[PDB]
Amino acid sequence: MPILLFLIDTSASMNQRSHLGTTYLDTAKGAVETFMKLRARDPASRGDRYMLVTFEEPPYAIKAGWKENHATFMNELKNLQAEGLTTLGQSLRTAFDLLNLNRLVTGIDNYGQGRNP
Amino acid sequence: FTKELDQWIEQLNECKQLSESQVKSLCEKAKEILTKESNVQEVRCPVTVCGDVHGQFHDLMELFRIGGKSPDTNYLFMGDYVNRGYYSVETVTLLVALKVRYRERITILRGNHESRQITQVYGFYDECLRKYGNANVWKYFTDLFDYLPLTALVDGQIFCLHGGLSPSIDTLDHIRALDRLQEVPHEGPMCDLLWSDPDDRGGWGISPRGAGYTFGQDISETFNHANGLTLVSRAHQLVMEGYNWCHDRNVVTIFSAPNYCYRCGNQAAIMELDDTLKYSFLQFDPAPRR
Amino acid sequence: TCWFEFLLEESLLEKHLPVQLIVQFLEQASKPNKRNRILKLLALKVAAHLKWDLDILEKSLSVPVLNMLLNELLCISKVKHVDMDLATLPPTTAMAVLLYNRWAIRTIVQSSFPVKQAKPQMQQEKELTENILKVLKEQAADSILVLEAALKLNKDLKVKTEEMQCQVCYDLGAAYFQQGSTNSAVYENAREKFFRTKELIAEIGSLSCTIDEKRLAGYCQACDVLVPSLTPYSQVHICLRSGNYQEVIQIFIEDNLTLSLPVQFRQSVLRELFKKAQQGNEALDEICFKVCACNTVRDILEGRTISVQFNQLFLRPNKEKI
Amino acid sequence: DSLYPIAVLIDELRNEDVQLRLNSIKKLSTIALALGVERTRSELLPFLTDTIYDEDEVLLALAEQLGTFTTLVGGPEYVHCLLPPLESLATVEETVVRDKAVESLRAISHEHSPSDLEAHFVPLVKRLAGGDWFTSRTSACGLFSVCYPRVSSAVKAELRQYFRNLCSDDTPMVRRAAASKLGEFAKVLELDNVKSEIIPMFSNLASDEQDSVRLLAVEACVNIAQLLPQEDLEALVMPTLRQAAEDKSWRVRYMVADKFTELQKAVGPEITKTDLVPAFQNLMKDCEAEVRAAASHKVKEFCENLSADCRENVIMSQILPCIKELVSDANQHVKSALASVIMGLSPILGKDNTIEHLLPLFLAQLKDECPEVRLNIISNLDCVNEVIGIRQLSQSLLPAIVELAEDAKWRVRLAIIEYMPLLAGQLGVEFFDEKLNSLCMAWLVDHVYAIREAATSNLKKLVEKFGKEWAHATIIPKVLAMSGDPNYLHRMTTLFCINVLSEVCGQDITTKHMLPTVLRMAGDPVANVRFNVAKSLQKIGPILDNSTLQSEVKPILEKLTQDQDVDVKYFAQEALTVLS
Amino acid sequence: GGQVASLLDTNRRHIWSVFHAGVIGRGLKPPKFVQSRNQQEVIYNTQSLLSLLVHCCSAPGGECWGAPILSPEAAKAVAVTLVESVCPDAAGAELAWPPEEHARATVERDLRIGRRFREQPLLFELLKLVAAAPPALCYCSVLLRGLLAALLGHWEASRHPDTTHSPWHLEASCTLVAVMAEGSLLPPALGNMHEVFSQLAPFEVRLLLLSVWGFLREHGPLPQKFIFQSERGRFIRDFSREGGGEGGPHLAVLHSVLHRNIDRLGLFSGRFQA
Amino acid sequence: NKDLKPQTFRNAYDIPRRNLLDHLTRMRSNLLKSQVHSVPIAQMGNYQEYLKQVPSPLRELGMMIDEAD
Ligand SMILES: [Mn+2]
Ligand SMILES: [Mn+2]
Repeated sequence: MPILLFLIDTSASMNQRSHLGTTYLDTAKGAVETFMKLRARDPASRGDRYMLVTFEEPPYAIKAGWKENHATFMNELKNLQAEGLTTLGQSLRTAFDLLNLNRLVTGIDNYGQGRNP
Repeated sequence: FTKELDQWIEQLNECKQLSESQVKSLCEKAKEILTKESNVQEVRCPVTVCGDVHGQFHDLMELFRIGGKSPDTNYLFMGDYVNRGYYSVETVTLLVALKVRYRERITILRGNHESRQITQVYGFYDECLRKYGNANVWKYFTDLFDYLPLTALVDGQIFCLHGGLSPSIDTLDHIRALDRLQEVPHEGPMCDLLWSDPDDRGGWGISPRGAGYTFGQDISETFNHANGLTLVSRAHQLVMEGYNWCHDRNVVTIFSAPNYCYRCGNQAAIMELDDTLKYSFLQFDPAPRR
Repeated sequence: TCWFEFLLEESLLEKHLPVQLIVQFLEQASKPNKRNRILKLLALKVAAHLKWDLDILEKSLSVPVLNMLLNELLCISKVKHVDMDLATLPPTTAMAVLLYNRWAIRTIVQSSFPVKQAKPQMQQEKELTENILKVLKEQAADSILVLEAALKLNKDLKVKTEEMQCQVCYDLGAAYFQQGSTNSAVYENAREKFFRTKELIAEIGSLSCTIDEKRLAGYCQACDVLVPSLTPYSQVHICLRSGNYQEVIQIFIEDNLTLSLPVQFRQSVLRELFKKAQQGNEALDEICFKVCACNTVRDILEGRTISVQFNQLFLRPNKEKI
Repeated sequence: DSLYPIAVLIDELRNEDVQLRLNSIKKLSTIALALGVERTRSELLPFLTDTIYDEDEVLLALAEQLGTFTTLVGGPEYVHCLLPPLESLATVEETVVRDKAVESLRAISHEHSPSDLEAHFVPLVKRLAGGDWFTSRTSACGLFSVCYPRVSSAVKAELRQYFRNLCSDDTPMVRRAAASKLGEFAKVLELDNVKSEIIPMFSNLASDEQDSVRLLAVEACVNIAQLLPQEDLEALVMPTLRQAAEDKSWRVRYMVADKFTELQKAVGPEITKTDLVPAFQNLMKDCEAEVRAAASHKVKEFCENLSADCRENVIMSQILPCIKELVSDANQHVKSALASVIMGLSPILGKDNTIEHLLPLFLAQLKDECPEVRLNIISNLDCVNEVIGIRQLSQSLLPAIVELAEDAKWRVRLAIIEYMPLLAGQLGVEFFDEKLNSLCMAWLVDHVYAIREAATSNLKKLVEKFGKEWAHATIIPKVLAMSGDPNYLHRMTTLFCINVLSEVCGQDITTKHMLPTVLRMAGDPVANVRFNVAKSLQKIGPILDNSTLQSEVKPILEKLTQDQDVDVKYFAQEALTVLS
Repeated sequence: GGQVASLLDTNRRHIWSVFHAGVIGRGLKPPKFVQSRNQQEVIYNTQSLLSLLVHCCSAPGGECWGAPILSPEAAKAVAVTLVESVCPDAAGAELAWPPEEHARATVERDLRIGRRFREQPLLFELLKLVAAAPPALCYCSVLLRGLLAALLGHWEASRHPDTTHSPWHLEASCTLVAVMAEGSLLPPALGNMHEVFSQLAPFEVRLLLLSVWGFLREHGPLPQKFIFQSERGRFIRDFSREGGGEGGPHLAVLHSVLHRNIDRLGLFSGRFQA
Repeated sequence: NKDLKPQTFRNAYDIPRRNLLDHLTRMRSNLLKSQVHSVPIAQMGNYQEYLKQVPSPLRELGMMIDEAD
């Protein structure tokens, strides 16, 4: 049951083209698609759940969190617009906070009681 | 030296295939006619645009009864006259004969199934083999498919092509500069031109198919604005309703095959551009069969 | 019928309204032996039915197929051809060796030519063609010497010696012409050979072997231009070779009157004259100005733009220039 | 090895690609022609008897080639030598291969002489019947029919016994094959022998637990419903008939209903009435749509062949409530099946019975959601209009007809279109003019081309029927209005209208109305319009006056000949040649 | 010579149904653009402009005899501003030519350059003005490369047997080769191939232009290769010192093309002598 | 107004002057007794849902994707 968070850059610098003729955001979407295709080769891949975070404002940064099916992830991934700043730090903090959202409530981090691998 | 061609057209309307020598002469005439056509074939405004047929011959006759009989009605077929049907040979022969007889009154564009590999796999080759006991007719037809124009251009506004756009293509001059007389490659300009689809997407994307790209609304908007095109007619994808506008009325997918393998149950439709580009879609259901 | 059908019935040879049969037999034999011998004999018989029209076989049949056919003919009929010689032999072996060497040099010349690009088993055929062409290039000198020696001899299903000599010397001239791109003496030899070919054709005055008349005329014109040992174009070329430039001007004025020479040729000779003037003799300034003025006047008459060279040559103008 | 042509050549061809093997199969005749006939049989046929591993494609062609040996094998004395290799191929597991095998076997058996046929094929028939492989018995099933009308009595009886033993086989494929081939077998057998041998165990076969075997048993049953004498036919068929009709398996009941008409026609009127009136009503009252649709299709043929004395009574008593309940069925397909021939009963029932019972059913059908239903019901208005009279239909179905004329499906619209000549013939000019004339004009502007050409032909019919000055007062102004349309297809509808009308519109009317209209259309920018004008002038050429013909048509056709478009050139030249 | 009431009438046209579902885009296209001017006036306007340019470029003074020399600095300025105007000078702007793989990878810029050359005939005149001064044409390497790539694409795509069915492309290929020869970017042997372009089939002329591309790959239009001949104050390209200046493989290709069509090209064989 | 879905029939302010008469005729004819075909691309050729919605018929007796399996 792993988690795969794709922190796709949506800064306007991702509109740069390459010799492919597509923008960097297009190649990022294709990279996620091909990562899914390669991952699906393994039998264990049926248990993963994907997450999507972008370089937007906090109320809109997360667009595929928990309780989001695969179809919603794909639909959100297709309709990504590279139009923000390269606010890497704030978005990375949002991603880490999203991942650590459920840790305390389920008490997986045994604070003051040793670390359990 | 044309009464035999009208006799062939009359014969084909009854779904009776021609002999090998007749097909050879027809392919020769068509090659001598198609070579004088640019990759972007200019088409006068009054024309009935029709999507895929895929060898569903009785449905092609249904389409003719809907839109009228050529040469009284101008037509424009955007590829896929073969495969996924039990009467591919009759359909393609009738279309090529109409092209030879009435070259001004009908335009046939290359599809993504107009390829040697696709015909070998998807059963046009098998149909030719059964109906003629050899591969000679299949060879003659697949040689002809290299000469079919990639796209069309109705009145300088409507851009008709089988597939979608390409990341490396952003001008009609680029399409005009292509060397169409070859097999459909596994990549590059014309492969994407024949295999790409639109999508509710931003930017480009790898197609679910094995070739081409998926282009979003912004792509079609930029292409249309750059090339002075109002609409990009397309026919590569199935449509249950028969036709379907896309990308804020920048792209319309037209499917002219009622059913697709005689099992999908989809409706069909054909666009009818009049003398002033006042469009109109005429949907129809599959014709009754025995 | 087909390859197996014709094996047992011996009546389709004179009835069918041939190259298809030859390639079918060759392909059937190519599959990895009484049947092989029978197929080869049938192939040779049908090949002889066309009277060994080597152009038809060369263009229709492939290179390895015809190579195998000629090798099989050599094996059945006879057996370092240069050491062999012995023209006083049966006519069958003589014509077989002559045809093989003719095919060798013609294939060399044809492989030298360019072919339209291969836009799309074919790989194996291409590899076989490459290997055969390489080995043919290896022993080209032996083959051409054998053909020349055979052509020299005049001591002849035998055919007229005149037609055989005309065809073999035409092929010799073509081989030298291809060879002569990097040697002018070979071009002189080719010119002599083509003049001999033309003399033989004139002498016999035949109309039944097959020689491309247009190609022969082109070869004769090319040899005359390269090694003359008439028309204003050739006159300008000869004068440029020698240096009688005033005659070039007078021909150019006549050309302005008649509008005969290509515009491209005149611009090219103007360019090379300008190159020589900018490199060497100072007296070439006036000759360059004069030919440039001729070219400018022709361009004006034809309705084309005035050259930049004329414009710079009419800075600081003089009485004589105007 | 290589010296000998046949074996080595065919083996190497087999080693080649499969299409080359197919080419070799057609080549089999040539090797037979080249080699001696005795060489051909004695050498090749043992090789053809075994070592076959090409089940996919070449076997059907091989069987066909073996069936073509008219004289290549030499004659019947060698056709029986040709028999064993077909037997070897008859055991092929692929079904179509066996089908072509038994086809070739039947052909050569016909080619055989009588004594040769018995003495050679009968051991083969026993061997295939007695073979360990069920495939051999399924192949053997076909051959039992061909030997019978030429072989002697004792071998006839032995053949019948062997077929009867074959039907007892445990594997259901063998019984299926026997049942399928039972029809022709019983057809050629003698009636007393048919009864005594087949009918007990044929009824046993009909009672078999395998549903497919029961379907094919029903096929055999309807096949053999005409050879027995009447009383024995009753005693031997009716228990089996009702058993099959009320069978549990829905497929069996569907097959019983599908083949009902010929079963009915073959076993007499009164017997069918008495012992099938409950079963037939049961078939239409079943719980599955397939058998109900089949029965609904067969209703009209079932009714029309009954004895006329009590036909109306049995119809009105049994069938009519069932049809009434059937019209309201949820499944649309059964309604479409019923709608095809529901109104065929109207001549049989009578005027008053149709008006009372059948008219509300017709009105319900016309207002049904399923377009297939609407297509089927409209397709036979001729008979009901003929037997009911124009007055009752006009009072009753005319608004429904008009509502149907506005339907989405163009096929429905053209179905409505075809009856305008029929309605016109039986109705006055004034009422049609004030009710349907504008409706007729409405079809001319329809999107679908089929509708427009149908309306054009109907306009021809109306003008030849309702006179000429009436068309000038009603039809011609709308056509002229259509001539000014911007869309070109409406102008082409106008030109087709000119074509059809001008033949029966009278010379003076045709010229003085159409010719100013047709001539102005010649300057249209669309090339389609120009070449259609040329074609129209060619067609309506001989029918108009000659001075006007020359003076008007000739200059504009001369103009069109030099027009740039190729089609306009060709059609103008053709028109000039036609006019001469 | 360069290139380049509604509602009321609608009610008049309008039986009581729309029939057509709508108008595709903004209705009918316009009556298209037209142009017309006397070609004599175009020629002499171009002559006036080119005479002014030659006056501005030629160095002052002096002596009583000798035609003036076009200044390579002024012609370099004209070259670089031409490059800026026509194309964006965006990528692959180094003077060294790349492989033909790059020619297939930048077809859009090449087509833009080709269309600019086709619409504006004045560009070729300015090109040969630049080519009059030897070193300056090297700085138009991007322009020449793009135009040559466009012509190669056209000749590959062409299907006619004769090369005269494409009039502008034939003329452009001839002019392009002649201009490259004028600027000493090609040897005299390669420089004469435009004389024979009018006779060949499309694939042969494509092969010759590809040979030109290969030669420019091998040697290149590098201004450092031009040696300043102080004897007359002019730069001169020495191909004999360059090594393989005659272009061995390229002359082999040209000889093969000539030999194939020797019937029509016999007289032109002397133009390609050493 | 992105994703506005202008109710042209319902509101008269959404009719451009460019095509006022044609839409007037269409809404008039629609109003008497006598947005679609803009489905998303994903739901454009999903034949499974369309067939499931439609009534069932009579019971039954190189590149990778090219649609309809
Ligand atoms: Mn397609
Ligand atoms: Mn398709």
